[PDB]
Amino acid sequence: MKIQNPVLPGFNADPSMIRVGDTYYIANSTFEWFPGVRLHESKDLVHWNLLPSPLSTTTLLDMKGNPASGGIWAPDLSYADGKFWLIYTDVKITEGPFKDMTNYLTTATDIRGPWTDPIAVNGVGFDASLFHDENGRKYLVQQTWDHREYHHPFNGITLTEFDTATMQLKPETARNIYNGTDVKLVEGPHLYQISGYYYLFAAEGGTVFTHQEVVARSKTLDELSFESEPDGPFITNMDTPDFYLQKQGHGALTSTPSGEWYYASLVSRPWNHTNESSHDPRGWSTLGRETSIQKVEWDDAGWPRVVGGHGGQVEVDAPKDAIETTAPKDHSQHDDFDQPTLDLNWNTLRQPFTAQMGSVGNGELKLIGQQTMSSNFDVSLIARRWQAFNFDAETKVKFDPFTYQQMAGLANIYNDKHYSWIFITWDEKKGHVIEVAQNDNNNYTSYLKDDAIKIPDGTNYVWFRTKVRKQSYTYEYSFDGQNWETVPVELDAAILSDDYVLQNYGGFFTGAFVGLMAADYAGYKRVATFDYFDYQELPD
Amino acid sequence: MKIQNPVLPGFNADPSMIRVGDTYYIANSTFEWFPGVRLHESKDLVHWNLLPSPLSTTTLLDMKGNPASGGIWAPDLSYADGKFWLIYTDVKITEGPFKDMTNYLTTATDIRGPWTDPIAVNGVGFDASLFHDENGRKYLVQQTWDHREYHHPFNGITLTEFDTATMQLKPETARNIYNGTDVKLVEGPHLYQISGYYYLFAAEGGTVFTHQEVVARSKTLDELSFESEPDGPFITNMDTPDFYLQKQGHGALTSTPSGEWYYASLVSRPWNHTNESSHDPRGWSTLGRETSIQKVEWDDAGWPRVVGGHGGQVEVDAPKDAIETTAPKDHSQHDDFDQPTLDLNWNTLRQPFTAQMGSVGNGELKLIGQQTMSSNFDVSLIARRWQAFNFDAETKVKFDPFTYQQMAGLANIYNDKHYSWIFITWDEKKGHVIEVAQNDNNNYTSYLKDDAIKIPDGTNYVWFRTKVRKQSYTYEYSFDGQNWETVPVELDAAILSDDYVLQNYGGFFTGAFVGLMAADYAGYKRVATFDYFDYQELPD
Amino acid sequence: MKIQNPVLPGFNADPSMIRVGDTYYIANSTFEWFPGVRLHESKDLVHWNLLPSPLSTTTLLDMKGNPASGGIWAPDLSYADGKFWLIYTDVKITEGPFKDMTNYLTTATDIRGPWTDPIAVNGVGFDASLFHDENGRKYLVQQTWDHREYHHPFNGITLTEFDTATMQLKPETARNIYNGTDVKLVEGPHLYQISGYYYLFAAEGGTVFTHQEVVARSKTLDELSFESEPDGPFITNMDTPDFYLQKQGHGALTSTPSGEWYYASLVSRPWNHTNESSHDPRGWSTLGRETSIQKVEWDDAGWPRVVGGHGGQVEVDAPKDAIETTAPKDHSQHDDFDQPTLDLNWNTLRQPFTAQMGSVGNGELKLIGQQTMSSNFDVSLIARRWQAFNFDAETKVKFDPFTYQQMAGLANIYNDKHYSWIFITWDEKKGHVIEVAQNDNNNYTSYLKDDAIKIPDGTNYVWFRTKVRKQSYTYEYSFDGQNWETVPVELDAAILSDDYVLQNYGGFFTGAFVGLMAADYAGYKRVATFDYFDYQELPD
Repeated sequence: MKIQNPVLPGFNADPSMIRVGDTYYIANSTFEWFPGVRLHESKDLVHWNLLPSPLSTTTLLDMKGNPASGGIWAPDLSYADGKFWLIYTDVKITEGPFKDMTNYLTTATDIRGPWTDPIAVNGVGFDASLFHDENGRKYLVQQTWDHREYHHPFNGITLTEFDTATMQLKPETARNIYNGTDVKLVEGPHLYQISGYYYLFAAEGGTVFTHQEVVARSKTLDELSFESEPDGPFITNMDTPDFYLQKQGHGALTSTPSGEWYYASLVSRPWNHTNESSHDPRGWSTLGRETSIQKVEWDDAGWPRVVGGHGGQVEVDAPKDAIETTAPKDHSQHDDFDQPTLDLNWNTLRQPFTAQMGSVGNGELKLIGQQTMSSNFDVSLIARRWQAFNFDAETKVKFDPFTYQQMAGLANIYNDKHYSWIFITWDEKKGHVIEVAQNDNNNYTSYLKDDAIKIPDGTNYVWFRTKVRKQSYTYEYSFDGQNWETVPVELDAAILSDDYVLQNYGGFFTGAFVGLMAADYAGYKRVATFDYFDYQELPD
Repeated sequence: MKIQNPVLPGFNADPSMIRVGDTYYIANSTFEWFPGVRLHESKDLVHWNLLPSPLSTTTLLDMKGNPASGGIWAPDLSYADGKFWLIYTDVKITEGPFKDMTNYLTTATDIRGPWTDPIAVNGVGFDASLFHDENGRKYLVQQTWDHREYHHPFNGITLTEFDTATMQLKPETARNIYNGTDVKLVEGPHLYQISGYYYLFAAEGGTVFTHQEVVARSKTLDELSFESEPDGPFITNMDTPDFYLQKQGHGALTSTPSGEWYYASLVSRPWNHTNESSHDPRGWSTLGRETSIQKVEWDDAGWPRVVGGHGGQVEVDAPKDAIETTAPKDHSQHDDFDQPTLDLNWNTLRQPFTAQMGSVGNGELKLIGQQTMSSNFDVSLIARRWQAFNFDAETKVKFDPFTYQQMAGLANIYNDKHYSWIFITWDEKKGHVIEVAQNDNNNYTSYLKDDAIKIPDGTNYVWFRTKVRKQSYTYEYSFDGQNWETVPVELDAAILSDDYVLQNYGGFFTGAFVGLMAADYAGYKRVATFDYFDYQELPD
Repeated sequence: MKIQNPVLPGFNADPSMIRVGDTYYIANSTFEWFPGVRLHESKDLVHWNLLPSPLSTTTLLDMKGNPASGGIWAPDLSYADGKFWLIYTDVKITEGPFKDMTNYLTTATDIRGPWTDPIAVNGVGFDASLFHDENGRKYLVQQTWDHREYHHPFNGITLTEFDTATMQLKPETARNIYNGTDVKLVEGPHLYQISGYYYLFAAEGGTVFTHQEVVARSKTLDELSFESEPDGPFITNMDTPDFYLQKQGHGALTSTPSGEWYYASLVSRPWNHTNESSHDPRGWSTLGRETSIQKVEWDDAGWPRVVGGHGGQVEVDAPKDAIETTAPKDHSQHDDFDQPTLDLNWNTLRQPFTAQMGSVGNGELKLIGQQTMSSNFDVSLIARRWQAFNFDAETKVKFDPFTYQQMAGLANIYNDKHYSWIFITWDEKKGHVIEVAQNDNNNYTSYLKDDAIKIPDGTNYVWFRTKVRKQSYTYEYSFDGQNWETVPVELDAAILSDDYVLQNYGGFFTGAFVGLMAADYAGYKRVATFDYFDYQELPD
C-alpha cells in the first residue's frame, strides 16, 4: 500500500513510465553500460522486477569507444497499435560545443523481445520521445541542441511529424512548440492528450540540484502555442535543500486503470562528509540518479500538481486498484555462476559479454584479461550497481600472472578515470601479490607498492571483499575464506559519485558499480577464475 | 646528389626505413588518420614517391571511436624470407596511468599489397619491431609500459622470441635487454646484426625537444647485456636550440648497396610568434613530425656517428650508387574528382571512405553530412597534410541547408578539439549564409554570428579559399570564383600544432591538415557537392 | 689555487661583483628576506666572508606585506669617487601585466656602513645598474618593462643619464642602447669601458634553464649602437643539459690587479628524483640560485670568452696575484644565542628583528608568537639558507600553548605557500603535543592529527631535529636530548625548490631556508624559548 522513494535504488535514471492494462513498465537510461536500456515491471508501483534489457546486441547498440556518459541517454517507451516502441539515443560527444547523437527506433510485440533491427530516426537533440496522437498521426518531440556559443544551447522543444508508413520524419514539419522558462536547459519533453488539451511535460535547469519539471498546454501542436502552468514548477528540489530527495525533474506521467495519476522522476540522495556544509556542496551521489514515483492530482484550472507539494514525498499512496507484485526483498545478489548466462543484474562496459571476454557456467566465471578499466575498448569486466549505501561484496578468485601487466580482482567503478580495486598481480621481488589501486581523475595511486602482500606458495584461490559504508569503503583479503585482513586504507566513496565527476568532466550521468575484472595489457590473455560473487546489502 | 631535410615534409613521423636491393622504403605513423601506415619509395634517398597505404580495410584497422593521437603509432617495416612484414600498433588510451595497445602483424609479397589478415601479437608496449636474426629465429623488440606511478613508466627494452611457425610470441623468453641512460623514456628499439655484434638503436627523452637516439651493442641477446655507445648520444637537437632541425631521434638505420650508411629520423621545424623568446617556447610545429635522413659513419671502435655531428645536417650527400628517382616538384595537389577513387594524398578520420560518407567520380566529390569534426565517429571529411609553411587551398561547393545543424566547407584540422573552417550553413533570419568558426581546445568561436554573409538568391556554388602564411591564416569566399572577399579574421596557426595540443592533452603526434567536410547533426544526411580541390604550395 | 663552483652555495643570486684595490666584493639579491642585499668579501675569489647587509633598517627597506619573491631583486654595487654606491630595487608585483618596482640609491664610504638614507631614482625596469663613465658622467642602465601584451615584455636596455650634482635622472636622455638577440628577455645590463669600447653585458632567456649572458659593444652610448658578440652567447648551460652547473647567465665582470678577468654568475645545481628523465624536468633547485665564478679571456677580435667554453667550469684557476683569504671551512652554524644580536647568517621575513618579534642573548632566543608562516606580515621567525645538500639541524625549545592556534618549532621554508615544520602545539584531548605539518601550495597536511605525540607532564624543553638528505627530509624529536624518535614521514625537498614554485607562481627567486619560529594567531603573544640552534653540513 506504500511506495517508498526511491522505488528503483541506485543508477536508474531518466524514467520513461507507461501502463498497458494493469501492468506498469519503466525504462531507464544506461549510458555506456551494456546491455542498453533497463526495464522494470510492476502492477502496484511499490514492488518492481527487472526485465531483460532490449538493446542486447551490437546490431541494436554499438558503443565500443564511446566516452563515459555517452551512449544511451533518456529512453522513451510507448505502447500503441498493439506493440511496444522504444526510442533510444546513442550520444557520441559529452563535452564542448557539440553533442552528436543519433535517435533510433526499435519495436516489439512482447516487452521481453525480440526487438526489431533499429531504424535511424534523426539527430537534432536528445530526449527524443514518440508521441502517438489519437488521430493516428505520430510525431517525435525532443530537446534541440544549438552549438552556437552566442545563443542558449537548448533551443526549445522541437516537434516533427512522422510518415507512419516508413517511420521516417518529414523534416519540413519541424517546429519549436515551447521555449520553456527563464531556468532554461529545456529538455525531456513528453506530450499527452488529456481533457481536450495537449499537455507538454519538460525538464529544465540541468540534471543537478537546479533540476525541475515544468508543464505547458495547448489546444494544438502549433509553433510556440504551449502556455506554461501558473505557480510552477511542477516538481523541483532546488528550493528544498534539506529534503531526503533531490534533483527531481525529468520523468513521465501515467494514469492508473481507475483514473488516478502518478509521475516517475529521476531522483538522488546526495550525502555529505562530516566536515562539509550541508548546503555547499549539497552532496555526493554515489547511487547516482535513481527513480522515484510521486502522486499527481489536477487543480480546478486543469493543471497537474504533485501531491505533498512541488518537492514531492518520500512515501506515497499506492494506486487504489494496485495488484500486489512479488519482488525480491532487496537487491542483494548471491551468484554461484551455476548458469550458462549472466544474471540480469550484471552489465559490461560498452560491448556484449562475448567469448573474447570470457565465459560463465558450471560454477565459475572466467574472465580473459584484455584492456584495463581505463580503456573504452575491450574490457573484460562485469559489474552491478551499488543499490544500498552500506553493503559487503565478496568473491573468490584464482589468477596466475607472470607479469605486472596482468591484474585481476574485485572492483568499484564509476568510469575510466574513477575506479578502485583489490587485485592479484605479479611483482619482480615476490611473484604473486595483492595490491590495491585507485584511479582518481587520472591521479593514480598504488597503495601497497613494494609492500604488496605476498600470496603464499600453496595458495590457489584468494578471497576478496569490499565493505562500503556510505561515505567510505575498504578492501579485505583472505587465503582461506575465514581469516580476513584489512588493507589499511580508507577510500573516499565521493570519488565514485556524479557530483565529483561533474567537477572535471561534462558526462556524469551513471552511478557507482561493484564487480569483477581481469586485465592483461601484455596481451597474453591471462585467465582469472571466480568461483562466486556475493553482494549483501545492509541497513541504512 | 643532395638530400634536403626534411625529405618527407609535413606529418611523416616515426620513420621505419629499409632497403630491398636498390630500393628504399619508409613507413610512417598515421595515428587516427585512415588509411593506416604511410609508405614512400625511392632509389636515391633524395626524391620520394607515395605508395598505397597497407592498412586500408577495417579488417586491417578499426579505429572508430579512437582518441585523437591514438591509433597507429610507430610502425615497423621489414623484409625477410622473400616478403614484407609490417608490425603496427593500435593505441586506445593516450592519457593517464595506462596506454592499452595491441601490436599486430601483416605481411605481403608486394609492397603495394595485398596484405594478409592481421595476427594479434601482444601488448606490453608500443614501438614494437620485428627482428629477423640471420640464424632464422625471430623476435619482437619493444618499449615496455609500466603503469606503476612509483616507477619510471618506460621499463627498459623487452625482447621476446617468436614461434616462427605460428608467429605467436613465447612469453617465457621475454627479457629486458637494455635500460637506457638517465634521459629515460627508452623506446623505438631496433636491432641490427653488424660485424659480429647486435646493435640496438633506441629513442629516449620523449618525442619533444629533449628527444634523442642512443646506440648500444652486445655479442648476445642476453638480459641487460647491451652496452651504451661512449660519447653519446647518436642524434639529438636538444642541445642545438637554434638549429633548423629539431626533435630528431626515433628512426631507423639502413645500408646502401655499396656499404654506405644512412639514418632516417623524425624531425620538426618549430617556428615562433614574433614576440616569443626563441628558446622558450622553442616553438610550434604545425607541420608536425616530418622525416629527415642523415648520413652515418663508423668510428675506429665500431660505433656509428652522424656525419656533421650529433645534431645532423640540413643537406646530406646522397648515396654514391644512388639511382635517380623522379618525383613531383612539390606536394601541390590539383584534384578535379575525375577518378572513381580518392587521390592517395587524401585521408579520412578513423574509418574508410564508404558510401555512407559519400562518393567521388565524374568531376564531383559528394560528402553526406554526418557527425561534426568534434566526433570520433562517422565524420564525412577528407583532408590532406599541410606540407609547406605557405600555401593556398581552394574549393567550389554546393550545399542546401535548411537548419543551422547542417554545415559544409573548407577546413583546417589538427584534432576534434583543434580545428577551424569556413562553411555554408543556415540561419533563422537570412537563410543560406557563410560562417567561420574555430574550435580552440573546446573554446568555440563563431566569428560572424548574426553578421554571417548572406548567400544571394541566385547562387548555386560558393567558392572558398584558405591562405596559410606560417604563423597565421585566413579564409576567403566568392560567389563567382573571380571576385573574392576576405573574412576579416586572422587565425593563429599555432592552435593546429603539436606543441600547443601538448599543453592540455597527452596525444600530440600528428600535424595540421586541410580539407573538405560536411556535417548534419540533425541527422538528415544533407549532401555537399565539391567540384574540385586545389592545394598550391608557395615558397618559404 | 682553485675556485670550486658554486663558490657561494645556497641562495646567493644575481651577483654584482667589483674589485677595490686587492679586495673583491659580491652583492646578491635577497627578495623578501631581511636584511636586504647580501655582501661577501674575498682577496682570492676562492674563500669568501659574509659582511653586514646594507639594507638593515626600515628607512632603507620597507617590505612588510611584500609578495614572496618581490622585494630586493638584482642589486648593483659600484665603487667610484671614493665611495660605494648601491642601486637596489624593491619589487611590489610578481605576476601579471605589471611589475611595479622602485630603484633606490644608497652610498657608504665604508663597505660595512653606515649607508645613507636612500634616494628614489626611478622605476622603468629592474636590474638597474650605475655606470660611472671615465669622463665624469653617470648613467643608469636597466631592463625596460613593457606591460603592453601585444609587445615583448622586455623592451630593450634603457640608458638614462644622471644629473651628477643631485643624482636625479634626466628622463629626456633615456634611450634604448640594445635590443638583445632572438632569445629576448634582455635584462641584467652592465656597461664597462675597456680598450676604447663600451662593452655591454646583458642576461637573456629568463633565469631558468634557457638563461644566458650576451655581450655587445659600441664606441658610443648612442641609441641602438651596440653590436652583438659573434659566436655567442658568452655564457649558458642551456645546451649543456648534463653539466653539474646550470642556469648560468646574469652576473658581472671584474678585472684582477694583474690584468686577469673573471665573471661571477648566478648558477644552480638542480637534482632529479630517481624516476625522472634527467632532461625533463631538468631538475629541482632546493639551494636555489647560487654564485659561480668563471675565468675570462679575450679573443683576437677583442671579444670576451669564458675559459672552458660557454658552459664554464666546475673548477677554475684563482687569480695569479690571489691573496689567500681566511674563511670558515663550511657554512655550518653552532649558535648558543650567547650574543645580544643575531648571528649574521640569520634572516627575518620582510621586517627587522624587533622587540615585537622577540629577543636574543644570555643563551636564549625568545620568539613572541605572532602571525603564521602563511602571512606577509609580522612573522616571528628567524631562518638561514640551506647551503649543503645534506645536513642536520637541531634546536631545544620550550613553549606553553593553551590553544591549537599557538605553534612553535623547527621549520623548513621557501615561502608562505611552501613550508613544513615540527612543532609544539595544544590539542583538546591531550594538551601539549608535537605535530608535523606541510603547506604545499596551500594544500595543507597535518601528518599526525589526533595521533599527535603527547608531551609528558614533566617536560619543560622539547628537542627537535631535521635531517635533510638532498631529495628528501625527515623530522625527529626527543624529550631528553639523547633518545630520538623519527616522525614516520618522508618529506619531498622538491616542494621547497625554485623549479617547483615556478609551476604555479611567477616569483621563484630565493631558495630553501631552515629556522625557528613561533606563531600565536589567537593573538595572545605566547613566547617560545630556544636554547640553541645547530646546523651541521655533511658531505655530498
